[PDB]
Amino acid sequence: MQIDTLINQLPGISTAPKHQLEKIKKLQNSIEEKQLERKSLESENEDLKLQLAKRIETFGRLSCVLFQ
Amino acid sequence: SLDPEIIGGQNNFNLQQIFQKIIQERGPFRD
Amino acid sequence: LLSKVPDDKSRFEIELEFVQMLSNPWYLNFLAQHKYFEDEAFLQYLEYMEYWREPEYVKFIIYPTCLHMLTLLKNPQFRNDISRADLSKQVNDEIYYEW
Amino acid sequence: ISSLLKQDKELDLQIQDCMREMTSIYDTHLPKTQKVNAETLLDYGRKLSKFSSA
Repeated sequence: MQIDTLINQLPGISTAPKHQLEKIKKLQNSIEEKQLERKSLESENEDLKLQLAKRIETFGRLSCVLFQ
Repeated sequence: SLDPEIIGGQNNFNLQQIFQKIIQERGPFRD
Repeated sequence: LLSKVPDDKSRFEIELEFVQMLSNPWYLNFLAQHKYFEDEAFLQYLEYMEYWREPEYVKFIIYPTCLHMLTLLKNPQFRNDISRADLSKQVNDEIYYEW
Repeated sequence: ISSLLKQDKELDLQIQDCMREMTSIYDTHLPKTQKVNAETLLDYGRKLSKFSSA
């Protein structure tokens, strides 16, 4: 009985992989372009981070010296 | 067919090792 | 300096199987006890085993562990500690648990 | 003196807060210590399926 009910649980699927394969290709292209966007915005990010880091460093040494 | 797919083990989840490496690559730290 | 006596096809069947052996930790332990790690020729042959990480080649390898094992063995202190029985059991148990 | 000391402690905590927030925003990270064809991938994984399985 368990095997029977599991056979009913079984959803019918096309043995042909064309639909799946096409889905696959869409996802790969999609993650590719999203990865490019991430890369551009990530280089700009790290540049920004360097800038703010310099301003930080000025602050820290200046503050320490002046108050102490 | 065969198309290249890009995946980088995103499912899977130290400076002491860094130190030891740099210690072997430029010897002493002080310099 | 005996003349080499190898076979072409046979030695890639063999080098595959040898990589597999490297997957086994107890084989590493015996290997260390036999002080095969004392020989530089062995270590160059290990780098020759690096050819087995290549995709067409690794497509053939059966037990993944060996690859990891190989990178593990690149540290010599690791070699003297796989001479040790305790660490050997630690490694075996670590796979057994992953498994 | 006690009131003025309290004032100094509060100011110290204000500089604390500002540096804390700048260093939070700049999250500091250590530096980070091939593409695949699916066919060779899938075949390899199915091979491995019997051997990584109990």
